[PDB]
Amino acid sequence: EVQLVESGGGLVQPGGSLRLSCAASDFTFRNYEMSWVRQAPGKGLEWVSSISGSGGSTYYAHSLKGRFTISRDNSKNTLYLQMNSLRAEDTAIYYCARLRDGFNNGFDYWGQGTLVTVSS
Amino acid sequence: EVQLVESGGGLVQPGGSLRLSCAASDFTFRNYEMSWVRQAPGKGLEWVSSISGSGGSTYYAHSLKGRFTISRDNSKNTLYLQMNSLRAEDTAIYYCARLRDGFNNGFDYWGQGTLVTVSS
Amino acid sequence: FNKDQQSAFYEILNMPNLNEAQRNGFIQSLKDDPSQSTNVLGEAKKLNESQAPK
Amino acid sequence: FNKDQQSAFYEILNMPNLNEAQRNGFIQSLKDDPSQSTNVLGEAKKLNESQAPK
Repeated sequence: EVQLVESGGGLVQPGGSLRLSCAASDFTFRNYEMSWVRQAPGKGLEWVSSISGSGGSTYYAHSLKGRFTISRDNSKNTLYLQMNSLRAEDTAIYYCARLRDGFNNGFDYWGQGTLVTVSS
Repeated sequence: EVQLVESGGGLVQPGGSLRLSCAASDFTFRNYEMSWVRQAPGKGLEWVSSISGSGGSTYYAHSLKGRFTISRDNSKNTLYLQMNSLRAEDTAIYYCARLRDGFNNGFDYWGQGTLVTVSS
Repeated sequence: FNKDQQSAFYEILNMPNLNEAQRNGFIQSLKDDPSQSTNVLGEAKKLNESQAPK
Repeated sequence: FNKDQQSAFYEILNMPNLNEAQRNGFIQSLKDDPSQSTNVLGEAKKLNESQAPK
């Protein structure tokens, strides 16, 4: 019974910074590669970031390179995403996903997600 | 373009009741399935309730079954959610969301949200 | 280990047009993943540049 | 450049019981005068220990 839960997020004015947390349970979590994806209004899913099972390999997209940062604590079963220089386009529902077998076989479990609204 | 707005909500003492209304515009309201979800500040999203395009199919979550109730008026382009026997844990920002291509396929447009506070 | 990390840290400490939240945010980014030290600095100096009323 | 400097840099950067203002303050002190780095590390640890709860 795998379960992931997101935490953090809310209303911030443009140019600010946030930090998101993801709490996993009921699996090893240090054997699976993890990923963050977001969903803007009106558009499809957009991939954001990923981290390897052990750490030490982090993958980012171009819409957010230099602004976001991913990290994981395999001893607390936790995965963090740090947001900086936030813009109005970054408002979305952010999801925490487990990849089976690396980048090869897709996602199998999601979170409930968390909402990030950026306005004035 | 699609536009949704939430209305109603505010401060009530514990054990009280409120009623939320959602006004949709600029799309066919009777073909898409709608839902209400809530998020407390600083924590993630929680799914609350959902109804099919025509009505007559209603699904609720386990924390609030028998306490909240969902309904839709396809002739007024309106969607209602009534809350009863409110507790202090039920305080959050409530959002009105449209599901694309049925239930299990996610969200593409939500509203601005409204605040529900339950305290003494 | 990475000297570029430490140099970008001191680079960001003395940026005038940032406020405490943005300064600490880019510092936290240097903490989580020290490989992006160059990229973070690029987007930090950019933001500082946009916050000057000169 | 100074080997005494950077080891105290990473020591103070990873001090848990400080808050962001104290961390950045002692680290800025390591920049202003690299000769006092050892002393800077002593008074930060001393503060960090006294600000930890059980």
